[PDB]
Amino acid sequence: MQYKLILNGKTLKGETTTEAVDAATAEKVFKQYANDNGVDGEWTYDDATKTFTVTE
Repeated sequence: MQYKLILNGKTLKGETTTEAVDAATAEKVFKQYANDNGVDGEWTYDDATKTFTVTE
């Protein structure tokens, strides 16, 4: 499934996508990516457009 990520951090914003099977896998991928980008905040999920938003 095509999963989207919205980085809404005070010092890092943007949007990216990944081909992930399950929501858990998608969140794991984005979790590693975001955390490696230094963005660890609140994680919101929208099931309409398959989008995770990280609020920092």
